[PDB]
Amino acid sequence: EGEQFIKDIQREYVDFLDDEEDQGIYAGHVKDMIAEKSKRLIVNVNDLKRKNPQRALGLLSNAADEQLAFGRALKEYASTVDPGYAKMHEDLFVGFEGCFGNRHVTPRSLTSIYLGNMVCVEGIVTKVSLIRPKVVRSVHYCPNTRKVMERKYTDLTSFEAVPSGAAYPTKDEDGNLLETEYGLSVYKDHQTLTIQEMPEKAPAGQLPRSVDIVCDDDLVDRCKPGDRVQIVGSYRCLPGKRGSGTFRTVLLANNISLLSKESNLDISREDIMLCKKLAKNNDIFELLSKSLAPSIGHVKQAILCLLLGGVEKILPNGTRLRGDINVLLGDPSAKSQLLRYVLNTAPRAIPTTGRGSSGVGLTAAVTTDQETGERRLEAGAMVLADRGVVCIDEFDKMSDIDRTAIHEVMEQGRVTISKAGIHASLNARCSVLAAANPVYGRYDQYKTPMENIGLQDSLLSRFDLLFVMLDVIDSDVDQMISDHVVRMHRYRNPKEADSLSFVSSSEEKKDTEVYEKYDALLHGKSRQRHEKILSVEFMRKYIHIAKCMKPKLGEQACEAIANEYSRLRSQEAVETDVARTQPITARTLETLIRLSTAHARARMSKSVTIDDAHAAIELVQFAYF
Amino acid sequence: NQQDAQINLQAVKKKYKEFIRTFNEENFFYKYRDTLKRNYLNGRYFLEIEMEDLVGFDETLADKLNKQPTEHLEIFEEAAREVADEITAPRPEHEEHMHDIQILLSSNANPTNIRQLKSDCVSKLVKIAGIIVAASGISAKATRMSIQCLSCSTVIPNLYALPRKCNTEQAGRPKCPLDPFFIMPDKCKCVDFQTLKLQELPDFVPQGEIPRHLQLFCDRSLCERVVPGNRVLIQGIYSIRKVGKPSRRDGREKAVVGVRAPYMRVVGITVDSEGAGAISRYSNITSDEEEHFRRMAASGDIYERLSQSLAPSIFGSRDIKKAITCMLFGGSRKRLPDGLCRRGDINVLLLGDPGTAKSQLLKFVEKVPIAVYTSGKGSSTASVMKDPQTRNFVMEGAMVLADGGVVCIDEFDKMREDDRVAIHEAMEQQTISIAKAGITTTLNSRCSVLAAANSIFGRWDDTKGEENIDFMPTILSRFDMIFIVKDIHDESRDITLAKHIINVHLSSNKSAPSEPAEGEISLSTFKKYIHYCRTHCGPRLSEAAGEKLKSRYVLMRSGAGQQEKASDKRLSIPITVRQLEAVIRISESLAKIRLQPFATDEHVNEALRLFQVSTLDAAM
Amino acid sequence: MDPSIIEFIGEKCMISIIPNFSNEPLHLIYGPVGPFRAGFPVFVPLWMATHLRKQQKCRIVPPEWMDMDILEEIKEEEKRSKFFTKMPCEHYMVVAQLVMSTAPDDVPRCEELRTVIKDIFDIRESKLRTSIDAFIKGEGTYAKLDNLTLLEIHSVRPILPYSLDHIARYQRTATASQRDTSMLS
DNA sequence: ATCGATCGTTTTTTTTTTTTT
DNA sequence: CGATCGAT
Ligand SMILES: Nc1ncnc2c1ncn2[C@@H]1O[C@H](COP(=O)(O)OP(=O)(O)OP(=O)(O)O)[C@@H](O)[C@H]1O
Ligand SMILES: Nc1ncnc2c1ncn2[C@@H]1O[C@H](COP(=O)(O)OP(=O)(O)OP(=O)(O)O)[C@@H](O)[C@H]1O
Ligand SMILES: Nc1ncnc2c1ncn2[C@@H]1O[C@H](COP(=O)(O)OP(=O)(O)O)[C@@H](O)[C@H]1O
Repeated sequence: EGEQFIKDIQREYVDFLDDEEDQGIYAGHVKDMIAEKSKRLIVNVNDLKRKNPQRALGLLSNAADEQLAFGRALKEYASTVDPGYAKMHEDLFVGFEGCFGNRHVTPRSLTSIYLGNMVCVEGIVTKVSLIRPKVVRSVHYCPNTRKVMERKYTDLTSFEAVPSGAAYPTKDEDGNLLETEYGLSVYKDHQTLTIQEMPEKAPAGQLPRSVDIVCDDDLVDRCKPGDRVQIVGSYRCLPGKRGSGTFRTVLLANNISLLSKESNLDISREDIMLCKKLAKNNDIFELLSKSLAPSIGHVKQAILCLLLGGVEKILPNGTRLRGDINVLLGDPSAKSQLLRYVLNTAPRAIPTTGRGSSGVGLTAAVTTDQETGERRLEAGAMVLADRGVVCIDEFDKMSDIDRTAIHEVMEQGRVTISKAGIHASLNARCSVLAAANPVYGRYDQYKTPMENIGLQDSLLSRFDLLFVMLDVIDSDVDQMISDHVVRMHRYRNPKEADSLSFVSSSEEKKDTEVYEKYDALLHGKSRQRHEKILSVEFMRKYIHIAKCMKPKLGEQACEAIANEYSRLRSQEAVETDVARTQPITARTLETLIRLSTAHARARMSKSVTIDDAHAAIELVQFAYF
Repeated sequence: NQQDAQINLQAVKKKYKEFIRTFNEENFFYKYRDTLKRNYLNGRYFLEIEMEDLVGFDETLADKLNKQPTEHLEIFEEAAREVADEITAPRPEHEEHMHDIQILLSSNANPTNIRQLKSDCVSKLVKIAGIIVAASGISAKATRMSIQCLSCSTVIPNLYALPRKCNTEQAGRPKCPLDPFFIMPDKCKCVDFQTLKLQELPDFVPQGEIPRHLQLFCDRSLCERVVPGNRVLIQGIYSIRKVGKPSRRDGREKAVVGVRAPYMRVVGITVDSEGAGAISRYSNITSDEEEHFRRMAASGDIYERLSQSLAPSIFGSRDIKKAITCMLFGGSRKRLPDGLCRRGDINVLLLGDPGTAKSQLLKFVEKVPIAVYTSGKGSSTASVMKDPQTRNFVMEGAMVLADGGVVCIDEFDKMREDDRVAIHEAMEQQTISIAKAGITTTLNSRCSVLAAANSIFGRWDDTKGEENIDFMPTILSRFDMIFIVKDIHDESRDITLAKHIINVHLSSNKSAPSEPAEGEISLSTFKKYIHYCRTHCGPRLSEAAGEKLKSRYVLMRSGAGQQEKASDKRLSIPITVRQLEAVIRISESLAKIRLQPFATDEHVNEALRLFQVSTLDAAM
Repeated sequence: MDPSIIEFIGEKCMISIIPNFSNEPLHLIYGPVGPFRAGFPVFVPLWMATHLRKQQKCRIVPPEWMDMDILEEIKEEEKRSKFFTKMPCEHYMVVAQLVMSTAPDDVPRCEELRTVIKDIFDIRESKLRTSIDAFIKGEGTYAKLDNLTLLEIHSVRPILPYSLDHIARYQRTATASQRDTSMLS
C-alpha cells in the first residue's frame, strides 16, 4: 500500500460498477457466475477512458500497482457479490485487453522507450517451451503448539518488490516445530518463450530482431511454433547495468490473438447450411479445380486429396494403417511455382529446402546451461506438418542419406525414433511433395519413360502413379496458347464512337479510386461464377466438415475394382508404355480407397457411387491416355 | 567545485550556454537555435555542429576539448537542455516535461588509418575512414534508476560499487546489512546500444598482410543509422573498458602485466561521398538534385549517352551494351493476391573468347549502389553457425547483401555443382529456404546476377553446333540476353584497337580531354540516379505493346520449331514462358529510365532487337 | 503577408535624427518636415535615413525602447503575461531590422540588443501556438489581440482560416441551421 | 594473549555445420 | 570454512 492515490484508484475502478455498463454487463455473469473461473478478466481501456482517462492513460504510462489495485478492488467487489468464489485468495490479475491501436511496434522497435508501458507485439510463435511451477506462499504448522503461520514470497517477474531474502523457516521462533504443509501451500503455472517478426517486412540488408517474453498461469502455451500471432502486454527490465554489466528486457501482462484459425470464425450451424445447400451441385469439383490455380492448363483435382490429409482405419487390437496420399512428377518452366500455392494459401503448410541436415526431421537436442536442467532437448520439422502436407524444391538434388530417413515414417506412417538419448514415438501420419528434374532437362519420353530420372524404382510403389509432364507445340495450337497466355497478361493489369472519356464521372475521387490494382470480371462471368462462391474464404470455410465427415464404402465397389485392376495388370504393360508399367502392384486398391474417401468428402456424401469410380479411375488412365 | 580551472561551472556557466544565442550572422539564420527547435518539433532530439567554430569564437576550448572530451561533451548536453527548455516554454505552460538530447560533431580535417590507432591516440578525438561488415542488434542501456532500499535515482558519471550500509535501517537495531539492493526498474531509464563495426581500407597496409578491423558502440540515435557494407567518415574516440597493471595477473595464464582491450565509441559519425559514397538508404538530397534528375529524364538523349558511360577507355560492343545497364534498374515486382509474384529482378549471360575485357567490365558494374564480386571456388548451404557465447544456433546465413542490389560473377563454369543448386533456385523465387537445424525460416532477398563464362573449345564450338555449355540447359533457361564473345579479325579493327588503348595507356592520359565528351559523366550520379529511379516508378504495359510482343514470341517459337524441322531435328532454344516473362522486364527497365510509366511497343522494339542477339546466337 | 508589404506600413514611422546639412539644394518640402539645420536633431521617417546614412549624409540615433533595462523588464513581465505585455511601438521587429543593418556602424550594443529581441520574439510567437491548444467548440467569437503586435500574426494568417471555415462548418452550421436530434453539418 | 564475533564464501555443459582431400 | 579484528 504505497502512495495513497492507490486507494483512490481502487475506488475509481469500483466506480466502474455503477450502472448498465458494468453493474449490468461486466460484473456478475462474467467469469464466476458463469464459473469458468478465469481470474484474468476482460477489460477494454476505452470504457475506462470513458470514465477516468486518468486511469486510462495513467495506466499506459505507469502500471506499478494500478493492476494490483484493479485486481484487489475486483475481488472485493465479488466478495460482496459472491462469497462462493472467495477461496482463491490471490491477485486475480485482469486483461486490459483490446484490438486497440495506441502503439503496436514490431519486436524490432521496442526501442529504448516504452519501459513502464502496456503495448502490443506481433510476430511468430517460436520456441514453444517447457513448463514449471512457481512458489506463492507456505502454510507451515507446529504440532508442538498447533500453530499454522504463513509466508509469501515475491520476485520482480511477478510484481515490484523482492522477498526479504531467506529460505523456508526452521526453528523460526525458538525451537518449536515447523511442519511445512503442502497442498495448502500453493502454486501457479509458469512459462517462457520468444517471438520473431513474421519477417517479410524485414529489410534483408538488416537482421530481423528478437524479443523476450514471460507468461503465467491461465495463459499457458496457447499455440504452436510455426504460426502467426499478435499479442498485447507490458514491459520490464530487471538486470544489473554497470550498477553490474549491461541491461535486458522482458514482456508480460497480456492476452493473445492467434489470427489464422477457423474456430476464430463466429460459427453457427449456418455455414454448414450454406455448404450443404450448394453441396448438391454436382460439377463443383471442376470449379475447385479452376479455383486454387487461377493464375496458371494443368492435376489439382487430385492434389486436393493430399490437401485433405486422409482417413483413419484401425482394427480390433490388430494394426493400423496410414491414411493419406502422396504423388509428384518435369522440365523447368509451371512446376517450380505450383508449391507456393500452399505455403500462403492453406494452413499447416511448411515447405522444406531440398538441402537439409539434422532437423529436416531430426532435432539433435544440443544444450548449453538452460535456465532449468534440460540436459538434452530440441524439436524438429515434421510435427509442424502433422495432419497435412508439405512442400520441397530440389528433391533429386536431395541427399540420398535421408531419402531412406523419409521412407522410415513415410512408409511406416509411424514414429519410433530417437537420437539415442531416449526412445521416442508418436503418430505423425503425414504426406509430402517436392520438386523434380530429369538429370538432362528435355528428356523423359523419347529415350525411355524411366531412366531419364535415374533413381530407385522402390519409391514408385510407395507413391501412387507413374505420370507425365511435357512441353511442345505444333503449328496450330501456338496462337491458342498465345491467347491463353495473353489472357494471363491482361486479366491481371487494370483498366481494360469518337470520344469516350470525360464521362459523367472520372478517376477524380475521395477514397475508393484504386485499392491496390483493379481487375476484370468480363467473360469470367460468362463463366457464371462469383468472387465469393469462387473465393478463398468460403472455400476454406468448407474445410472442416469434410474433415469431420467419414464416407464409408458402398457395395458395388468390389466387382468394379476387380474388373479394372484385372485389365490394368493385363494390358497396361503394352502399347508403347511397358517401361512405364514397372511399379504395378497390389497397392492401387488403397490409393483408390483414399480417392473415393476424399471425393466423397468434397460433397460430404457419406456414401459411394459409380460416378466416383469413373472419377477415381479416369485420372489414373489419363496419366497416359 | 574548485573554481580555478577545469571547473564544472565556467563552461556551462555562460560560455557554452551563450555560444549559440551569440552565434550570429545577419540573414538571421546563422545559429543552432532554429535548427535545434525545428529538430525538436519532429522528435529528433539532436543537432549538427562543427569543430572549427571555436576558432570562430575563441582559442582555448578546442585544445581543452580534445583533452577531456568525455566531460565537455556532456556539459554541452546540459547547456543544450537548459538553453533550449527556456524556449520549450511558450509561456511556462508547455514544458509538460523536459527531455534528453544528443549532440553531433563533424570536421574536414583528415582521415587517419587503423595502423596508428595506438596508446598515444587514446581517449582522444580523431578521424578515419574504413568500411563496414556487420554489427549487432539493438539491446539496451539506460542511465540511472532507483532502488527500494534507498529510494534514490542512482546517479553515475561513467557510461557499480553498491556499498554496505542498509538504508532500511529504520527497523530498530535489527538492520539489514550485506548489500540488500532491490533494483526498481519502474524507476529506471532506457537508451539504445548497437555496437557498430569497422574494417580498414583496401590500400593501407593490407599488402604483405591481412586487414584488421574494429568494433564500436552507440547510445541514442545512431542505431538505424548504418547498414553494413558502407564507406564511412567518422569522428570517434579510442578508449577501454577495464584496467590494471600490478601482479593481479589475469585469468589462468593470461596478462604478463596489463593488457586491456580496445574499442571506440562514436561521437559523430558521418558518411562518405565517393562521388556518392553514402547514397544508399537515406535522403539528404535536395530539390535541385531532383530537378536535375527529371530534366535529364526529360532529356531525350540520355540513353545513347549512357551507352558510353562504362566504355570511356573501351572500344566496341555497343549493340552489346544497349542493355548492359538496363540490368541495373530492375523492372517491377508485380505481385498478385495469389502466389504469382512474377519475377522482379533481371539476369544476363555472356561467354566467349578471352582477351575481350570481361573482368574489368564486371569490376566496373560493381563500381557504378550495392553489389559484390567473387567468382567460383566460393557471396554464398547458407550459414547455420553456433554462437560461441551461450552456444545457440544463430544464422549469419550472403545474397542477403543483395536484397535489392545485384550480383555479377564469372566462374560459373569453373566451380563444381555441390554449390550451384540453392542458387540455381533462389533466382526464380527469391526466397532463401532453410530446413536444416531446428528452424524453418524461408528467408528471401531480391538479387539479380550477371553471368560470365568460358567455353572449353572456344569458337570451335561456336562455329559448328552443340557444344555451347559444358554443364546444363536449366541455367541456359533462367537468363534472357546471352552473348557470344569472339575476336574475329580485321586490320582496321586491329589498328583502331591499337591506338585506342595506347592513347589510353600513355602517361595516365585522359584527365583534361576525357570528360569534354558529351554527357557520359559521373558514375556517382548514376549511383544516385539509380537509387532514385528504382525507388519510385512501378510501371507496367500499355495495351498496344502486348499484342505485338505476344505475336513476336509466337513467331519466335515457330521459327525455333521450324529450324527444328528445317534440320529434321531439334534446332532451337526452349521457347519458354521465361523469355516473355523477362523481356517484360526489359520494357520495365526502359520505362524505369525515362520515368514514363506506360510503355509503348516502339519503346521496346529496342528490346526486340537486343534479345534478337540471343535468338540469332542460339540459331546456329 | 510579406516581408515588405508591412514596411509600407512599418517603415513610414518616424524617429528624429541629425543631418550634416542645413536646408539642402532645396529648402524644405511643403509637408510636416522640419527645418534643416546641421548639428541638431530633426524628425524624419525611417525610409530615408536608410537612403541618407548610406548616402553618407548623416548620423542617426534610435528611439529609447532600443535599450537594455526596458528590454530586460518587458521580458520578465511578459513571462507571466498570460495574455500580452508592454508594446514599444508595436512593430519594433521591422524597425529594428531596418535599424540594425547599417546604423550599427555607430549604434551602441547592437548584439545583446539583438539577443533580447530574438528572446522576446520567439517566446511571444510560441505563446501564439499554445493559444490554439485550448480552442474547442468553435470559439470564433473569442480571441486575443490586447497587446499583440502585427509582425507575429501574419506568420499564421493563411494557414488556419482557409481551413477553419470548413473545419468548424460542422458547428458554425449549428447556430446557423437546423435538423433533427443529431448535430448538423 | 586469549577468546569470540566480525568479515566474505559458489560452480555446469556435448555436439552440429560446413570444409578439404 | 576461512581470515580479520575487537576487547578482556
Ligand atoms: N500455366 C502456368 N501456370 C503457372 N505459371 C506459369 C505457367 N506458365 C508459365 N508460368 C510461369 O513461368 C515461369 C517458369 O518457371 P517454373 O517455375 O516453371 O520453373 P521450375 O518449374 O521451377 O523449373 P524446375 O521444374 O526445373 O525447377 C514461372 O515463373 C511460372 O510462374
Ligand atoms: N577491346 C579492348 N579495349 C581496351 N582494353 C582492353 C580490350 N580488351 C582487353 N583490354 C584490356 O585487357 C585486359 C583483359 O583482361 P580481362 O581480365 O578482361 O580478361 P578477360 O577478357 O576477362 O579474359 P577471361 O574472361 O578469360 O578472364 C583488361 O585489363 C582490359 O583493360
Ligand atoms: N499376399 C498378400 N497378403 C496381404 N496383403 C498383400 C498381399 N499381397 C499384397 N498385399 C498388399 O501389400 C501391402 C503390403 O505390401 P508391402 O509388404 O508393403 O510390399 P513391399 O514388400 O513392396 O513393400 C498390403 O497393404 C496389401 O494391400
